[PDB]
Amino acid sequence: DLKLPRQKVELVAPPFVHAHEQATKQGPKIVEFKLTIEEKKVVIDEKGTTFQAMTFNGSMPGPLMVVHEGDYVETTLVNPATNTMPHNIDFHSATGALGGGALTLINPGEQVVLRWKATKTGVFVYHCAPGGPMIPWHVVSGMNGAVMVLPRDGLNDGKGHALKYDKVYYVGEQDMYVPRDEKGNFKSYDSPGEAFTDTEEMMKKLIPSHVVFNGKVGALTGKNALTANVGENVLIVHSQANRDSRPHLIGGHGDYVWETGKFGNAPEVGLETWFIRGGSAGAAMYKFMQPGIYAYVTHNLIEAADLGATAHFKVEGKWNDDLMTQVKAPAEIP
Amino acid sequence: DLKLPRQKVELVAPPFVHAHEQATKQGPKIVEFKLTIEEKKVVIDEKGTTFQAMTFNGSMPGPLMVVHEGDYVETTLVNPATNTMPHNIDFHSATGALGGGALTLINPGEQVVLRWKATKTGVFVYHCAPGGPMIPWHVVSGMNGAVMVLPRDGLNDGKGHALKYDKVYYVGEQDMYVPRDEKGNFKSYDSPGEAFTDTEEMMKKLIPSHVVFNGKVGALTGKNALTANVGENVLIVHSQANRDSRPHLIGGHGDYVWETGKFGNAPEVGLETWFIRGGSAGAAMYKFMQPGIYAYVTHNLIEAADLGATAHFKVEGKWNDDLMTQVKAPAEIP
Amino acid sequence: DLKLPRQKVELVAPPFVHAHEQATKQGPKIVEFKLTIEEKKVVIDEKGTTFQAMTFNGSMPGPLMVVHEGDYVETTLVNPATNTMPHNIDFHSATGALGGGALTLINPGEQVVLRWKATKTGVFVYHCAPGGPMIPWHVVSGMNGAVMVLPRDGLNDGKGHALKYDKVYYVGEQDMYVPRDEKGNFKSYDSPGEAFTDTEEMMKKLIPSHVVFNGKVGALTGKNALTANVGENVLIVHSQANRDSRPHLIGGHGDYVWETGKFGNAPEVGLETWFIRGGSAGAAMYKFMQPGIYAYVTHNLIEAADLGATAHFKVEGKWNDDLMTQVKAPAEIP
Ligand SMILES: OC[C@H]1O[C@@](CO)(O[C@H]2O[C@H](CO)[C@@H](O)[C@H](O)[C@H]2O)[C@@H](O)[C@@H]1O
Ligand SMILES: OC[C@H]1O[C@@](CO)(O[C@H]2O[C@H](CO)[C@@H](O)[C@H](O)[C@H]2O)[C@@H](O)[C@@H]1O
Ligand SMILES: OC[C@H]1O[C@@](CO)(O[C@H]2O[C@H](CO)[C@@H](O)[C@H](O)[C@H]2O)[C@@H](O)[C@@H]1O
Ligand SMILES: O=N[O-]
Ligand SMILES: O=N[O-]
Ligand SMILES: O=N[O-]
Ligand SMILES: O=N[O-]
Ligand SMILES: O=N[O-]
Ligand SMILES: O=N[O-]
Ligand SMILES: [Cu+2]
Ligand SMILES: [Cu+2]
Ligand SMILES: [Cu+2]
Ligand SMILES: [Cu+2]
Ligand SMILES: [Cu+2]
Ligand SMILES: [Cu+2]
Repeated sequence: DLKLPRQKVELVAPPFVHAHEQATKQGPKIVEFKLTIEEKKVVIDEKGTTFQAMTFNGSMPGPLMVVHEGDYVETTLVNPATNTMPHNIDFHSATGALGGGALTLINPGEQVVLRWKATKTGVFVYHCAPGGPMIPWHVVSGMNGAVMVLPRDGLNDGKGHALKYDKVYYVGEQDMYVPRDEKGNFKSYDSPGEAFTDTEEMMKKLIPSHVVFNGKVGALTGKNALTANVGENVLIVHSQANRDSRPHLIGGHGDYVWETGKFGNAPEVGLETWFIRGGSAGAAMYKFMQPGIYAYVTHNLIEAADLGATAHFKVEGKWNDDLMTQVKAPAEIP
Repeated sequence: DLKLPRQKVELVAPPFVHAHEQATKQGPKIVEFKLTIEEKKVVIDEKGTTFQAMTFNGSMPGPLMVVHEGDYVETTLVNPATNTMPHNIDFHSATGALGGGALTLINPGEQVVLRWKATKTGVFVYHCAPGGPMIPWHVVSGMNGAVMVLPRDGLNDGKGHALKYDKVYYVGEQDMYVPRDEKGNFKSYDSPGEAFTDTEEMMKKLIPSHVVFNGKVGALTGKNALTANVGENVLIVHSQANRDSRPHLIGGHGDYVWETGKFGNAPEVGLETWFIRGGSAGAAMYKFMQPGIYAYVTHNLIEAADLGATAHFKVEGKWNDDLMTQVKAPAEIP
Repeated sequence: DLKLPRQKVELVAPPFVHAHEQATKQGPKIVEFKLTIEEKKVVIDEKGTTFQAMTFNGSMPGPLMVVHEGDYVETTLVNPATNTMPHNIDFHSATGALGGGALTLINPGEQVVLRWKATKTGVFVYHCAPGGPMIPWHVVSGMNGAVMVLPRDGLNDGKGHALKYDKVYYVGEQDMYVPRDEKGNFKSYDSPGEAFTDTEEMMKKLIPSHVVFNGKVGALTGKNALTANVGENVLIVHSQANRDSRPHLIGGHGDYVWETGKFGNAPEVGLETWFIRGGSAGAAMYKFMQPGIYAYVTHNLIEAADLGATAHFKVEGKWNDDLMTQVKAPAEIP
């Protein structure tokens, strides 16, 4: 029935984002994506704690999907026989059928194809939601990502001016609930099913053991620091499918911020810290003015420094002494 | 002194809302309401857990009161002799005397009459606040509701256009603190006074045992699902008198949202999830586009699925395959 | 290199704010501040619980610094030899070097001088951030305050009209983590270092033992209540460097509120309760209409009434019976 051009996208692992246009002269298309679910035991911290993860495409978060307003998003969801549980997908960008969840429940060995029209602009969470108590469990096990639906004219500041990013990163934040044994050590489990009873008991107490970006403590640091140059405008998409977060770029700002994540609303300007409601994605852009290391955190600093929720940027360029200078280096008090 | 027409309102139990006009040609009136406090032991979950509730008019939340800007709200608060505690009422819509609390403290066997002028538009919490540590206790025992103060011209989108709802529902969310015994079972108590010591100890640890809509797990489901038809614009007022919430309509959106709840501010558009600050009411309107079941949740999914905070909508009408379609039903992977 | 006039400021302890202009005819200056770090054991509640505090200038919060857009803020940070730990300072208002933290690490016996240009308007947190797990620890030990960067034309409502406050107060909210012994009593420690292991274990569980304004339960009450008169427009700056808060003026409103705290954005109007994201400052102004006592709280009422987070205003003037009146005093039910 729907006679539009088809375009395939090759998804890439976070924090990177598949190539796309901001402003476009294309009209509506059917944009084709494939997500393959993977249940796997992973390491989540530098001490070697393990975790029974459930993922879209092998990553936490799932990859960022990018389309334009009025596109149709056609997703093939694949649940290989090597998995143990049923799964589905719910897109907060989509209208009807519990976001798609009611049309995409697949057992191991099955796949399904869902199409939805991208009628709402912004960044949006997608997540698994099989039913009942399985809903939180699959989400906090890692089965969540985001989609970005851009205006065809690209982003604007609300005030007729264009807002073009030089690069975009997707930071997915994951609250994790790893039980401890009597000794106080984190437990390991042989299967997601075996982790379930202890994990649910902990979940209901609402305090995570770990809060991480890109699936692990330190994931977005070292060789895998985010990067920029002085003068570059960087868009940072941040999602949290279950729990609030308060992003902050240490040493920078949010020049233009859509904390509720929806481009029909003008961005706020000049923020220190913004707020991502659990169950949402938001976005912030910043033009870097100074070189050096930045930390990108949730500004519950206990979560940031002690539970895992810190990324770094390494920024190249020339130091600006007008903006900041060390007038007198540390010295003995006179 | 005040020579205005008087109008009585017959309050109705949530989630329903007493009949009212949006835009009105009436001028200011004295609008008369009566609230009768009821302390009662209630069942809060499907397992039969009991709870020492304290309520306005017998319900959690208390009923929604609806007036227009510049009306005078005259409330008779009644504390029958069958109750055990003093109570009062604080309206966040009102100016002075701790919202009215300092003028409405009544012992069992007493009533009081308070009038306040509705100078601020929006949805607002009202709650009991007797003094000191009793304040949180009475609120988290159920003594809270909301009032809506509409502009005389009805609602608008900020952008000169009218926003008329076909129906309004009031979802009051309640964080509850039910202690457990050594065995791990929820405790039952013979009186609110007897529940107090254990309940306060738990309260101070800040983690609820239950988070419910309309006073009980599953209250707004089954026969008591909320309803709509495709094409209907529904306003959802959400309050939380003590703790944050993040509402989300699964399969829908917030087309126009006042998350801080105040109509002097333009609504935001096209939200996935919004945020109700503890101690406030907010409001979201959505025009339904697809039939079927929706879930309305707080998008801490642990709270939603495991602690009680899920409502349903059942929506009638014609499925829209342009907006969403199952291109290929579940099938074996090729 | 920088040839501008220099102006010294004498900082004053919170909740008060050093004298400053709103609108100004001055051009950019170098504004000179000195902060001297003090580690000290303090009493935090009316029961005599003690706490190993770490402070800027001896207070929790640190003092409010006020400048105008385009000023250069030159801070001498002093860490006397009587302290035990290294410290630094990070300004969320500043651009580069982790907000200044990477240029201001000083051992006991040292001082440092940092200058930053005030390119972003609003209220902003400043805090210590030595590195790693020390970051949260120093912040939740009290090492945080705020700076306000005003437009040179003063504040406006977004809608070309000026917003002039008659007085400003700074309310700094502190989440504190005091461990308990087996008996259930709060522990006391001989040094910050000795408090660290128990305090970190508690911190990671994310639930504070105390949430206070101005460093202690009841600090902003009694003789130290905030004050106003009917007709006065009061600006309330609220900061929280680590954890969310939801301010509310009981019996009043936020007439104009910048909850994200940044003056490049128009204020919202007529709020009941607003939201301060952990890691930020916000500001609300209210013109008092009624005399009497008000409470200023976070509207998690458990935190407010039971954990410490209540201030009072005592307001002088004439009661307005049009806005509110007790129509019938408490009486026996007919
Ligand atoms: O940034 C969105 C915000 O900007 C306004 C103008 O104040 O509208 C701009 O953005 C719309 C969505 O991209 C465009 O359709 C419109 O043409 C453009 O002016 C606001 O209406 C909107 O909330
Ligand atoms: O929706 C409120 C928002 O709309 C504006 C226009 O942008 O004002 C409209 O709403 C006011 C309150 O109902 C009316 O008094 C006004 O006439 C109407 O234009 C904004 O000023 C306001 O924040
Ligand atoms: O209150 C800030 C808000 O107001 C607007 C006008 O709607 O701009 C005013 O404030 C700016 C910052 O102080 C001034 O530069 C400007 O001249 C004045 O109109 C908005 O643009 C801004 O977001
Ligand atoms: O799943 N390991 O690459
Ligand atoms: O800005 N530091 O958390
Ligand atoms: O109070 N029972 O209907
Ligand atoms: O949209 N589901 O939580
Ligand atoms: O430090 N005592 O004043
Ligand atoms: O308005 N009282 O919390
Ligand atoms: Cu799943
Ligand atoms: Cu969801
Ligand atoms: Cu009561
Ligand atoms: Cu209140
Ligand atoms: Cu320090
Ligand atoms: Cu910070």
